[PDB]
Formats: sequence, C-alpha cells, structure tokens
Amino acid sequence: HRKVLRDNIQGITKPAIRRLARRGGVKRISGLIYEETRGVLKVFLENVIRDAVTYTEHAKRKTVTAMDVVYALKRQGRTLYGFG
Amino acid sequence: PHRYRPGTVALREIRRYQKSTELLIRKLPFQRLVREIAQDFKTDLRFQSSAVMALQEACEAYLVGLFEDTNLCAIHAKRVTIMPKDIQLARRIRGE
Amino acid sequence: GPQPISRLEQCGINANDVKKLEEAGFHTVEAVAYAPKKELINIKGISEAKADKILAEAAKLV
DNA sequence: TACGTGCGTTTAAGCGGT
DNA sequence: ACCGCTTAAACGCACGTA
Repeated sequence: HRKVLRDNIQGITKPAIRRLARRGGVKRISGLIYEETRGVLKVFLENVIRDAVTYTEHAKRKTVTAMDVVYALKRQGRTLYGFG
Repeated sequence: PHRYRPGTVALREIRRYQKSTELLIRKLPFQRLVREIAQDFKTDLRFQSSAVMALQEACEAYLVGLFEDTNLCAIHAKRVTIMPKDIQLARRIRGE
Repeated sequence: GPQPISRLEQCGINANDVKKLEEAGFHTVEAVAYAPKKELINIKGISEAKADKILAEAAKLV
C-alpha cells in the first residue's frame, strides 16, 4: 500500500481568479495578478486551516468539522454565518 | 463578424457575477488544495463535506473583498488595471 | 554508504529545510535519519511537523 | 506594447452510478 | 476511489488598439 504526493495551487485557474475579480468589480487585470493571487490565497488558507486543525486536535478527532473551521474564522476576525 | 470593444464584455461579466452568489472556484481542485495544506499541519486528517464548503465560502469572500480594495488602489493611481502592487498596498493597509 | 540529504528533497521536504539542515551541519539523509526529533527542531526555522516529515521520509529512504 | 476580443482546439470539470 | 460520457470551459494564438 501507497498513496502519492501532489502539488495543487495551480488548480485555482486564471478564469476562476478572473471571476472572483469581476465579482470584486474589477474591469481590467494585469497578467501578473494570478500568481500573486495564488500566493495570497495560500497564505490565507494556511492560517485558517492551521487553527481549524488545532481545534480538531483538541477535540481528539481525526475529522475536521465545519465548526472547527467556523471557530478558526471567528478567532481570526472573519466571522462566517451559515455553517453552525 | 461582430466583436465587442475591450471593456464591454468585462463590464458585462462584472454585472453578471455581482448579480449572482455561486462559488467561483472549482470544487475538486479547491478540495485538493485544502487537503494538501492541511497535511503539513496534521497527519491522517479527514474532512466533513461542509467543512470544505465552509473554507471555500470564506476564501472566496476574502478574495472578492481583497479585489474590491485592490481595485480602489488601482483607481487611486489613475489606472483601471489591477496590478500586484495594488494587492500589496491593500494587504499592507489591512494589516496583513 | 552515505545517503546525501539531496535525496530527502524528493520526498517532499522543502529545500529551505534541507538548507537549514546543512547549515546545522547535516548533509546526508543518514545525518537526519539517525537523530531524534529534537535535533532538527532546535535548528532555526524548523518546526516539529517538518522534523516529523524529515524523519518519516528518511526512514523511507534509510 | 500589453491586454481585450474572437476563434478553433483540447482538456478536464461535472454529473451520475456504484 | 473509480469509470464513462458530455460539453462547457480553458488554452493557444492572431490582431488591433487603448
């Protein structure tokens, strides 16, 4: 038995980032934005997930719950409604 | 053959996506990314479905807001095109 | 023989951590391998998670 | 001169079942 | 986690112009 290592951030594609920017009201977009956005996204995700898992570990669970994520977000001042 | 001028379709897309609420990043690559990042914090993790959806709602809300501020920075510099320096200014002033 | 620490980088340890191990003075997978977790953690810029990944992947290589 | 627009191609996301 | 089918989205490129 084995399962393989992977690299993912490039899966957040250019047209997706464009759609996000459109919802943000952006009309024109430099080519260098996409990579920059990816870095930013990664940092964000990392921070939230780091906290979420901490909660998961405190509860002595192996499954990250919606509440774990909600608590992480809350404690980072980014309160999320809808997943309680 | 018909062709819209640069900007017309962009504006159309802005109206379109500001009108709607659906998630804008594809499910499977986002999930893959989340599991990858999570692995460097704790081994053997599983995820509730709604946990991944929670992370995606939060991430997309964050990026959209950041793009709003970025856009404000671009316009401040008398541009209509967002650039990495716009993002970096926005994130510095946010305290990120 | 030796197992130069370069091969550890293909296991998915990031290259910065391998540079930190060489700065510490570990230059082979043999070097990281026969040490407990705390040796790698005391190195600047190395967490306990990276040390566990190093020892696990070194035990795979060694 | 770099980016928006359009067009042909290809790639994979999505959906449905299990 | 995987198989299969479909098709819409991504991608590569040409070109003009903002």
